[PDB]
Amino acid sequence: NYEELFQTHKTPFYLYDFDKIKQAFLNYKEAFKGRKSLICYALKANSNLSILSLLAHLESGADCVSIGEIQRALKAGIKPYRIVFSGVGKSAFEIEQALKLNILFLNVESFMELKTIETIAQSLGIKARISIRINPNIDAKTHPYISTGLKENKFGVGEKEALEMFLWAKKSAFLEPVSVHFHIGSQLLDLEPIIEASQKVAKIAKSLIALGIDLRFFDVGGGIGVSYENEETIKLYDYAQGILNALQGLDLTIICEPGRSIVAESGELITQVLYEKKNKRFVIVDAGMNDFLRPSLYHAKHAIRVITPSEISPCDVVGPVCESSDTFLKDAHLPELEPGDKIAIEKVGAYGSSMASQYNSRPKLLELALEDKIRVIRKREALEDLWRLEEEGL
Amino acid sequence: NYEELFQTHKTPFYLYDFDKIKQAFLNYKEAFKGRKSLICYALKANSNLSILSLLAHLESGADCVSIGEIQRALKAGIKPYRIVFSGVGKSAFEIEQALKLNILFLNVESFMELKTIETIAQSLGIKARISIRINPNIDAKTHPYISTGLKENKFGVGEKEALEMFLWAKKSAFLEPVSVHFHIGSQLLDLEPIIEASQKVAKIAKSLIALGIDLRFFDVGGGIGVSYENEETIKLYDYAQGILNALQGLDLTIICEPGRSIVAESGELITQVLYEKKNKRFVIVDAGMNDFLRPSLYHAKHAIRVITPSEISPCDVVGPVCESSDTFLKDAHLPELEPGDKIAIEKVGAYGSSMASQYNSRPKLLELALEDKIRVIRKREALEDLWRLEEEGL
Ligand SMILES: Cc1ncc(COP(=O)(O)O)c(C[NH2+]CCCC[C@H](N)C(=O)O)c1O
Ligand SMILES: Cc1ncc(COP(=O)(O)O)c(C[NH2+]CCCC[C@H](N)C(=O)O)c1O
Repeated sequence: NYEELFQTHKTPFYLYDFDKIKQAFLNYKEAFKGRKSLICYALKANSNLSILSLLAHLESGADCVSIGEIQRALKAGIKPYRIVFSGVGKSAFEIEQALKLNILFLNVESFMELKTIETIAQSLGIKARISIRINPNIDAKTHPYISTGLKENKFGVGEKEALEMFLWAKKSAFLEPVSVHFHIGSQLLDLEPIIEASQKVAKIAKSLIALGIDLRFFDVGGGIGVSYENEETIKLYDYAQGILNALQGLDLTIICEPGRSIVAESGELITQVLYEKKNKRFVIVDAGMNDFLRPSLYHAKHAIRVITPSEISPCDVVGPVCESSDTFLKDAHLPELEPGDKIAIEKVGAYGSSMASQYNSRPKLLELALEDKIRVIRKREALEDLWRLEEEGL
Repeated sequence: NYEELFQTHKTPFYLYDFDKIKQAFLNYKEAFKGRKSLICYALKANSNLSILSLLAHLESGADCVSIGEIQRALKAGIKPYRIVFSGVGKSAFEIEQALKLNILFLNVESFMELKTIETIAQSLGIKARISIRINPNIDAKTHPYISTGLKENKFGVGEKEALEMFLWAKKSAFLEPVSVHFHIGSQLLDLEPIIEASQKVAKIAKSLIALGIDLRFFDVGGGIGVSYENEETIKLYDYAQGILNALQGLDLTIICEPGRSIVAESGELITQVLYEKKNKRFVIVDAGMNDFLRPSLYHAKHAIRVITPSEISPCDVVGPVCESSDTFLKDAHLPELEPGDKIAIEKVGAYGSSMASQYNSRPKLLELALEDKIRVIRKREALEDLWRLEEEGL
């Protein structure tokens, strides 16, 4: 139905097949039937109000890392008691606001954060439910930038320190430790590191309960990778089976914070061809690194599919921005295209538009959704929106 | 005067010493007195309306890469005849709009772009002034992402193809080739590659004039690096001397498109300390990769200076965003700091806030300027501005 679409909407834009979002979520929801579980969608992947609303209708939870994400989630209909707040840098304002919104719990990453939360909870006269993120010091075997389970990283804390922090939250009248948490990385293709982390944390948890800490949740975070380059993906059946075995003897509600695996595939970046240039061939498209940062930031390769029915040769698919990092795919293989032909960059639903900028003074793109029905879920930015907040200073 | 400042403004924010911008510009303006020259500030570095206005009062020009940047420049007071438009991906809309705004010239990067411009100029009944960017196939010796002078890159075209394109623009009644241009890279510390490029392009230019092409400008682009890590910088006296010698026998107006070297130093990212965390020490600050992308994108190291008068040890300075790439400086050395202490990340005036995003749902920062006088040049974004264009879809 691309024809009606290209007639009423100009490129480049993000297009989301919502069914894939609803099905991916439903798979996590059912992968855990033999137990009580909560699937907290990691907003950082994609926080569009419309998609969050779709997830809310499915009674989804939300893994937030800022007051901004918590506000989005609540505004989209997600129940506060299904909202978890992570973050190594939550500010007093964010802490206070979260406590007043009655979310599930604050996942603390430092002892100083725990003391900060206590002071704020105390002034508000409430007992703050908290979870503690531990760094099981395990290599997730992914890209260094999205690998977070090693001791080298700023996320979570070691076992000894965690044990101390927990005891501390127990004694406090303004803290209530109710959960253990861990997240070793993103875009993970190997299930061993995850399982190893589950066992180690299940051990510390068992230890925690013996010390009086009343745990009610076991949070494994997110991290399951998608098939960007046709690689084999960690099956949910094996994932769940692994975590259930790692939790032997622990009657706790399992929590998953999937992000990428929920929205990646449903989103695609539709962009039009502007020029073809020639030893090497360059296919200049109207979308750029400001719209899609993954390739340059992580050297990520997303598939490129021609949408317009039209001699296949090697070519670099590039955008309009003035930098060399602005090329979507090096040595790609496509048929000769002409000005106006449309192509789609695949699996850009996660960390796609959420990391997008206005670099080179390019307005943020139009975002469309398909619900079987094409509707706008984010209007395109006007040129004037780029400098709206700079006008008074002029 | 940091005290009055921290009393009326909350962190994190960008602070610009405008004098440094005015002096850096004046240095380029005078580095070429023995010749006619035009300094076209590359907006991509920093397009804030206030700074562009300051540059306009100094009769500065503008190197733009989008209609958005051209509009900003014009709105800030830059004369259209001092505006040059580069870009490998200009769309028909941008081309048409530029031609109607009477800018200096369009710097074309492909033969198909040249034909596209011709068709549009023809329909508007005007003779479009154009410049042609050539790829002198020279390694600028910088970071691959900002290195653009190799044949491997999508910028410019080889000599043979350029010669053909020029002849083509000469014959056309809707094109008027008036300039040759080249830009081999950014953050360049070695003056040899630049000079080598100047000589080669000066040769092709001399050749062009012999073929009837009436050249009036010689554009060397930008690219001069700054001292991020106390390295030696290419002096302007040597830069100018080199280009003048490379231009022997060519009476042309020299054009420079400096960006970084104009604004880098004048801007600083003031951020407050939230927590300290401990084998390794982590200094958690309230600014993040969404606000300053350079470290993660280019592995760039900007100096970190403590602003608050307050045992120096090794520590990773990190932001609040959920990613490992979100650390400003690895193994930095700073005194023990406490919640509330202020620090400034140096030389972030270029490609700082212009590549900033709202990732993790964090509003764009407040930008302040000093004019000896502290005034806001960009109001901070409200939480609601993050999802303003998503509300109707909800
Ligand atoms: C605490 C916590 N929970 C869940 C996730 C979401 O993981 P995922 O999307 O299911 O893999 C995270 C992950 N945080 C960082 C993800 C960085 C990805 C990067 N921007 C990219 O690949 O583009 C988390 O921290
Ligand atoms: C055509 C053209 N003219 C001038 C410049 C500006 O160069 P500079 O700031 O004086 O070095 C450019 C450069 N374009 C790409 C710069 C990328 C820098 C990167 N975002 C970073 O270092 O953060 C140009 O293309």
